[PDB]
Amino acid sequence: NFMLTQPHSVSESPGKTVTISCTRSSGSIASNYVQWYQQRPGSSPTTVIYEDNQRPSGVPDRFSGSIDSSSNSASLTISGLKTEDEADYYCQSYDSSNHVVFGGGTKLTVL
Repeated sequence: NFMLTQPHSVSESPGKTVTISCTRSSGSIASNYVQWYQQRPGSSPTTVIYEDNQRPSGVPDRFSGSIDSSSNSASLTISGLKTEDEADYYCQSYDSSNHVVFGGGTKLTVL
């Protein structure tokens, strides 16, 4: 069984840039696909990026999916932060051998 270590909780001022990092206890990221999810009370989970590339037209591209050839962890940049980005973050990963996992539970608060 693998794990997903990511920032516990953090808050940023509206208008700043936020970057989320998701690491697998396996050290495999630039090797496997990563996904970003958002969830908050009064709503339902909405995949904002898939294949750590896929950018839906619906959700603002304000999210950035990227990886390092290091293979240490996966790193996104989110530009244009606002009360809109306010919410919790969750990320899922999967290799070639299926086995889908979910984690990266972080509480983002926009001051």
